[PDB]
Amino acid sequence: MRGIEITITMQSDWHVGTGMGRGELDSVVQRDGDNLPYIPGKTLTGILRDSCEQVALGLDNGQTRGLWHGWINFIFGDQPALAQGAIEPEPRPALIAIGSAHLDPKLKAAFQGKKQLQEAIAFMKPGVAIDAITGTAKKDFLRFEEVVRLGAKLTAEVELNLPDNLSETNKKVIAGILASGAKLTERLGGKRRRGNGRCELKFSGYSDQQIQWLKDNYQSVDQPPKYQQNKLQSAGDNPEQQPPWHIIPLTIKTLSPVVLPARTVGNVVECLDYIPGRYLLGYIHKTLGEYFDVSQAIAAGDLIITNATIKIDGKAGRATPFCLFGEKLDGGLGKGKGVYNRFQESEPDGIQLKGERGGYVGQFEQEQRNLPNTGKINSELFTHNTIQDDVQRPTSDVGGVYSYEAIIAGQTFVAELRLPDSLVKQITSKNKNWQAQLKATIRIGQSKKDQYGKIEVTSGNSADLPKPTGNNKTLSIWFLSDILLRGDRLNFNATPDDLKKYLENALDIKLKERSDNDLICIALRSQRTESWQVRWGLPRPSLVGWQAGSCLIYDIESGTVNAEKLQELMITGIGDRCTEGYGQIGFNDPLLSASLGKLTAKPKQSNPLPTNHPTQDYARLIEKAAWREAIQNKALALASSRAKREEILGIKIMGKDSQPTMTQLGGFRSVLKRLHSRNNRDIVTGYLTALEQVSNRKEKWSNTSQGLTKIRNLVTQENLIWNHLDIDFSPLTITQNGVNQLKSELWAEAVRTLVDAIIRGHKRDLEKAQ
Amino acid sequence: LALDNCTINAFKMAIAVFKEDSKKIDLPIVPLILGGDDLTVICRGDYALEFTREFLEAFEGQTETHDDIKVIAQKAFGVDRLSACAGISIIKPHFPFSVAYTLAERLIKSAKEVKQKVTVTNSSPITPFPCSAIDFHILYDSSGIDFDRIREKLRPEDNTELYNRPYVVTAAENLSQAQGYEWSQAHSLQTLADRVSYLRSEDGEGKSALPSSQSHALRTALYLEKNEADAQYSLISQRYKILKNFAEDGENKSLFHLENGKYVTRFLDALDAKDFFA
Amino acid sequence: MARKVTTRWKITGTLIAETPLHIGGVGGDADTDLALAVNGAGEYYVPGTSLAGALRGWMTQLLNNDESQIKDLWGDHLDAKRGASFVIVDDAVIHIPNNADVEIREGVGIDRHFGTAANGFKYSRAVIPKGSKFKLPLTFDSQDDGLPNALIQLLCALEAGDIRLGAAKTRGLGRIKLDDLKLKSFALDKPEGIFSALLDQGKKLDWNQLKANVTYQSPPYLGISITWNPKDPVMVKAEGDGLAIDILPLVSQVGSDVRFVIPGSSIKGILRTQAERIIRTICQSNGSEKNFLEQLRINLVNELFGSASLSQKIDLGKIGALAVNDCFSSLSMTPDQWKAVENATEMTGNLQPALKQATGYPNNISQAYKVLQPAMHVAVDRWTGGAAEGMLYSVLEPIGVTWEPIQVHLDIARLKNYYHGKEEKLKPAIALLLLVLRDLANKKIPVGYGTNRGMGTITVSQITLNGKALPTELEPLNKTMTCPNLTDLDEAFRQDLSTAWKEWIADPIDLCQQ
Repeated sequence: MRGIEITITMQSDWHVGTGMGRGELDSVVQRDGDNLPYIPGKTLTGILRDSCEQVALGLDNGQTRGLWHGWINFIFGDQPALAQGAIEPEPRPALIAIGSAHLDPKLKAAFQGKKQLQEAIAFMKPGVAIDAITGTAKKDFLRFEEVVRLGAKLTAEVELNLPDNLSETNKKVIAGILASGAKLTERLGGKRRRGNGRCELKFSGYSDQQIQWLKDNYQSVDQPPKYQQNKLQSAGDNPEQQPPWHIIPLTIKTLSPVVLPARTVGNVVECLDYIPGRYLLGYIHKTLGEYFDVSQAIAAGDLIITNATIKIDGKAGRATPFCLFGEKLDGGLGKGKGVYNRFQESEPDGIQLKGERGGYVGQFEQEQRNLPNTGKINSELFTHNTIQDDVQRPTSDVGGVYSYEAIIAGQTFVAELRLPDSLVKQITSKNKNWQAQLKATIRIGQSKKDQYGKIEVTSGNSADLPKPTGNNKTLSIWFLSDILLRGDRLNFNATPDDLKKYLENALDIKLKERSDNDLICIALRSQRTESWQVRWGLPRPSLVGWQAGSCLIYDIESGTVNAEKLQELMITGIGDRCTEGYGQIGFNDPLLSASLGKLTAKPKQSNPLPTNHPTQDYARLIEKAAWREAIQNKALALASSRAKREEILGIKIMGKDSQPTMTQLGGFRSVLKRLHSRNNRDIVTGYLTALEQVSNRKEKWSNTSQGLTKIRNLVTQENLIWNHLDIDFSPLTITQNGVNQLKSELWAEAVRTLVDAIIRGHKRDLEKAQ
Repeated sequence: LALDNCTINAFKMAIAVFKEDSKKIDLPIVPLILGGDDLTVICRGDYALEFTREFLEAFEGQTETHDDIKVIAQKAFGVDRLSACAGISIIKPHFPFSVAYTLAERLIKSAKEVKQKVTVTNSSPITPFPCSAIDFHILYDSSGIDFDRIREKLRPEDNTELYNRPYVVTAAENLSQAQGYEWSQAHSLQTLADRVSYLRSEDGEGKSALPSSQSHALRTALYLEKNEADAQYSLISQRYKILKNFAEDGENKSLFHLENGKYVTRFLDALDAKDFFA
Repeated sequence: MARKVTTRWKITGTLIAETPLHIGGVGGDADTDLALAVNGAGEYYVPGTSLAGALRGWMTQLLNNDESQIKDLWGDHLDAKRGASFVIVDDAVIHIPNNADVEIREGVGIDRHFGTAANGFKYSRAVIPKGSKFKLPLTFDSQDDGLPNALIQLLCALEAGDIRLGAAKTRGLGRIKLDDLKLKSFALDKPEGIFSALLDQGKKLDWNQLKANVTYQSPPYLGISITWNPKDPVMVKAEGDGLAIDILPLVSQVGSDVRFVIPGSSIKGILRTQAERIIRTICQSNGSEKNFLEQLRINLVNELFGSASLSQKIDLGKIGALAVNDCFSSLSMTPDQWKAVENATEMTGNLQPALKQATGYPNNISQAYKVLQPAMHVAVDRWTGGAAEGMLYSVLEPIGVTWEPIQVHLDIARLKNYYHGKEEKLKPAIALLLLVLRDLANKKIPVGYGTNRGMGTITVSQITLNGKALPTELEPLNKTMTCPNLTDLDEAFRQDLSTAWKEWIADPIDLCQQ
C-alpha cells in the first residue's frame, strides 16, 4: 500500500541540527541534496513514534509494558537494542515506512541556480547565558544559531505493508493509533522545549473519525497478531538452461541516499561505492517470480545479476586495474597524466610510481589516444542519535550517536540481469511486455524503511553479448568484481595458484606465469565481506577472496584458447556465488594489453511559481528577505564612493566643508524616517517645499549638485530608486509578477536604506578631510 | 637510529603545546608511531596544528645537530637539515578513524607537492629542496569524507578555489636561496596563523574585531561570482578596518589573488580554522 | 517508554506589556543599530528562549539558587537522571494594537563635565509600544500528582507583574503582566485524559482554588512612588522637528491612545547624574580629565545604577539594582489627533484646530492653550537688536499637562548579592538614595529638555516608600513623606544611616568588594 502521505506545517521557526556548528555558527541545519532545509525521515519516525507511545501510556494506564505497548512494538517495530535478557521472540520489523519530508517540488525547483535565495531560507538567531549574580551576559556563552523560517509546508511519503491476513478490525486499530500520534504531536527538532519547531502533522486520509472509532472500541481490542516471515515457495517448473544468454541492462538511479554496508564497526557503518547484485534479488522475486521459479534458477545458477557500477560512457563502469601505476608526485588517473600499465611498460628512469587502487575507468580500445574516462561516487557521512526515552536525551547507556556513510542522490548505476534463452522463452511467451514491467521504484540497503534506500530501476534495451578477443600467445585477466574461490578443502582461501589451476582447467589449456624481471605478473589484494541472512536473521559466513580491480596475466604454455569459452566465462562469471554478482571477469581486455605512459586524459535556468500555487505565500517571505539584504549591500556599495553620493543626492566634500552642513542632512534624515509607505511621499515633499520657500535655507543647499531637485526626484519617481540601486532582481525572485509586487512593496524601505547609507558613508569621508 | 632519536626528541619538545591541559594527570595525546621517518598520533583536535608545527620546526632543527645526518644531508641537498611533511585530519570523536586516517594520507600527499614546487638551484637532476609542509582539513558534517569531494566542494566557480594549500612551514630564512622561495612565502603557514590571530582579536568592549554575522556574509560571498565576493570585501572592510590585513591582491580590493591562472584565497581557511590554534 | 507524564498542564492567557519592550535580534526589521528580534515571517515576537529564561531566572531567586530543585523542572544536560525540561515555552507573536507600530526611542550620553551630549554616545532603540499583547505559551508535564508549589508561585508572580522581560530592564522597559489565566488539565495516565487531549480539549480548572493554597512570596524589594507635577513646562524632545512648531513633546502609544511620555532612561539619567555629583563632591574627585566612560564608574552608583560589562584580567560589569518606569501624561489623545498637530503648518491657522482638538477643548482655545501653549523664541544680534537672521524658532510648551506619579523600583535583593549578604553594608547605598531623593524634592534636579531655558523644574508633593520583606534594620522606610527634607522618616533611623554614611565617607572603599 503506497501513496499515503504525511503533511507537515511548521508554525514556529524550526531547527534540525547537524549535531555541530560551522565556523561562526554554533548550530547549522541539515540540508538535502538540493541544499534546502528538510526534515530527515529518521527524525520524523522518531518523533511520531514518541507521540504514539504517549497514547500507549494512556491506554496501558501507565504500564510501561502491556497490550498497547505491544501494538506500538507491532506498528513501529521492536527495539532489540534496548530490550535485554533472554528475549526469545525474533525482533519484528515495522509496518510503517516514512520518507524524509521535503519542501514542495515546485518551490524546490524554483530555487535552482539561485544561491542567494537558498541561503535566505534560514536566518541566524542569537542566544546568551546570564550570570545569576551580576545579571549580565555571561561572556563566552554567547551563541549564534541557524533556524529555518516558519510557514514551511513539507510532505513525505508513507508506505504501509500491513499483513494480508490482518483482520479488518486491526486495520482500524492501527489507523486509530497512527491518527492519534499525528494529532498529539506538537513539536519536532531542536529546542522543542523553547518553542522552536512547533508544527502540525497530519496523515492524508486519516481524520478524527479514525480516532473516534478507537475511542468507541479500544477496550475490545487484543494483543496484535504474531509476526510471520514471508517464506519462499519453489515450484520446479524451470526449463533447463540453453544458450544464447540474453543480457538485460538495468539502470539504477539513487533517488534518496542509500546505505550499503561494506564493513560494520561498532556504532558506524562504512558504505560501498557500488550496489551488490544480491540487493536486487528481492526485486527479481517481486517482478518475475510469477513467470518462473526464481529460487530454482538461482540454485541451478540459471540466473546472474551483476553488481551495479557507476555509469560511464553510457555503460557500466569498470573497477580500476591494479596494474596501473601513477607518478607519485605528478601523475596517475587522478591527475590525468603519467599512468603506466606495468604489465607492458618499464618504470620510468628514477621516478618511483605508486599502484592505482580506487575508482572506476570507462571504455578503452586498441588505440584511444587518451586515458580512459574516470568515474567517482559522491558520498556523505550522515549522523543520527538515539534518545533515552525517559530522560529524553541521548546517553551512553542508550548508545548515544551512530552514523552511516551513504551514496548521495542523483548518482546513477548500471547492472545486467543475465538470463538463458530457456527462461526468456517462458517469460516472453507469458508476457511480451515484461521488459516494460521491470520499471519500478524499490527500497534497498540499510535502514531501507526510512530516508535511505529509494532507487529507480529502469530496463534498457537488450545489450549485445560480450566478445572477448582471443590471443593464443597470452591470457590476461581483469577481475571486474570480487572473486571468491574455495581452497582445495572447500574452505575459503586466497592463493593465486588455485586460480591458475582453475582457469587453465576451465579453459582446457595450460598456463605459465610471466617471468620477466621488470614486467609484473600479478597484482592482487585480499577481500573479506560482512553479510547477513535476512531470510534467517543471522550473519552469512565470511566470504574471502580477491577484490575487484585485481589483475594478472600469463603466457599460454600449451593448448589453444577458445574464443567461445572465454565469452561463456565472461557472461557466467567464475568461482563461487556468481549468481549474486561475484566472479565477474574480463579476458584480454585492450586496457591490460596497451601501453599508456605516453597518453593523457581528454579535456573535460528556473521557472516561476503559478500565483495560485499553495506555497506562493511561503516563497514571498523568502523573496523579501533576500531582497532586503541585497538592497542593504548595494546601497552600502554606492555609499562607499564619493562620486556616487554626488550623483544621487549632490552631497560632496569641498576642502574642510561638507555641502550641505551635516546638520542639514541630519534634519532631512529625521524627516525621511516618516516615509513608511509610498503615500507618505506627501510628508517628504511637504518638507522640501517648506524648506525651499525659506531663501536662507534654500541657499544652504547651494554648491550641492542640484540637491533639492535630486531628493524630490528620488522621493517621487517610483522608478528612480531602482535605477540608482541597479540590482538584477531576477536571481532574487521566483514568484510570478514577484518583481513588480516586491518593488511596489519595498520602495519605501529602499529609499530609507539608500539615503541613510549615503549620509553615513559621507560622514566618514568628512572625518578624513576634517 | 639518529632519525629515531630526532623523532622522539622533537616529540618531547612539541607536546609542550598542550599547555592548557598541563594541570592534570595526562596530556590529551596518544603516540601510535614514533620512529623511522614516521610520526602518527591522535590528539585533541584544536591543538593539532600548533602541536604539529612545533614538531616540524623542532624536527628540522634537531636533524641539523647530528653528524649521522649532516654529511649525508649536506651532500644530498646542501643544507644541514632534513624535512618532513604532515597531514592533519580533524574529526568528531565518533567519526571513524579509518576514514580520517585515509584522508590524512591524501592530505600529506598534497603537502609533499612542495617537493615539486621548490627545487635546488641549478639542480641536475632536478631535486626537491628541504622544506617542511602541512596540509589539513576539518571534517564538518556536510563537507564530505573524501579528499577529492572535499576539494571539489571548495571549487564553486570553475576558475576559483576557496582553499590555498599546502602551507609551507619552514621559515623564510632557511628557504631564502631556494628556487621558488617567493612561492613558498605565498604558501607560508605563517600567513594563515596571522590571519586567524586577527579574527581572535577583540575590540575594547570584548567583542571580536569582526562579528560572526559579517563572517557569515563573507563565506556566502565566496560561493558567488568573483566580482560579487570582491564587492562584499570592499563593503565590509570599509567598516572593519582590520580586513585591510586580509587582502591578497595587493590592491586592497579583493580577498583573492591570481594563482596558476586560477583565483584562490586563504581567507576561508581563517574562518574555518578560527578556533583551531592552541 | 516515552516520558511517563501523569498530568499535562496547558497554562495560557494574555501577557500585556506594562511598559515598552525590546528583545534584540541580530539585524531585525528595524533600520536601527539596536533592532528588534523577529520571527521568520518578519513579525515582532517574543522568543520562547528569552521568556523561558526570564521565568527560570525568577524561579532561581525564589528557590534561593537551590539548583537541585530548578533542574527537576527546567532540566539539565549534565545529570544522568535529568535531561529534558518539563516546562515548555513556545514562541509567541506580538499583536501590536490597532493603528499602532514600533516606536523608536532616542538615547544619548551626557558628558558629566560639560553637561552636553558626549561624542559618539548616541543610540536609537526601537521598542514595542506599551499595551501590546501576546499569548502565554506554557505547557507543563507532571510526573506526579497536583501542581508543583513553586510553579504556582511563578504564576502568581506573573499575575502580580513582577517579572521583567527583554532588554533595558533597569532603564524603563521590559515589565509584563499576565491576564486571563486558564489552566487545562489532561489525565494522560488514563484513557479519558488521553482522548480528551486528542479530541475534547481538556478538563477546565479554576485558578482561584490553587491561588488560595499559597501565599504570594514576593522577594525583598523597595517601591518608591514619587508624586509630582511640572512647575515649569516639562517635556522630552520629540526626535524630529515639526513644520508649524519646531520643538514638540515626545508621545508614545498606550494601548488605543497616545500619551505624552518621559522615558525611564531620562529619570534614571538625571538621578544617576545627581548621585554621581554628590559622591564626587564628597570625595573631591574629578572627571574633567577622564573620558565619558571613566566618568560613569564611581562607587555606590556602580552598584545602584550598574556598569558596563568589561572583562579585565574579572568582569567589572553588573546590572543596576535600581530600576525606573516610563512616566506618562494623565492626558491622552487618539493617534490621528496628535498627527493633526505634527502635520500642522500655520501657527495662526490649522494648528489651532488641532490643538483645540488634541487638548480636548474643541470649543475653547483659551483652555487648550492653558494645556499646550505654543511660544516663539529669537536670538538677538548684539549690535542691531531684533532677530539674528534665521534664529527664529518656536516651542509647543506642555505647560499644563498633568503627569502620573513616577515609580522608582529598587531591588534590595540584588544589592544584597553585591554586598555578599552583609546587610549592614546596605546602609550607605540606601543613605545615598535618600540624598538623591532629597535633592529631587528640593527641585534641584531638572528633568527633560531645555533645563537651562525655562523648562524642566518639577515640584514633588509626595514620596511613598514601600518595602516588602526588608531586613528589619530598614523597616522604618515603610513611610509616606511630604517634607522635602525627609524629616517624616524617624530621626533615630536617619541618625543610624547618617552614622554608617559618615563611616563610609571616611574610607570610601569599593564596598561591593568583600
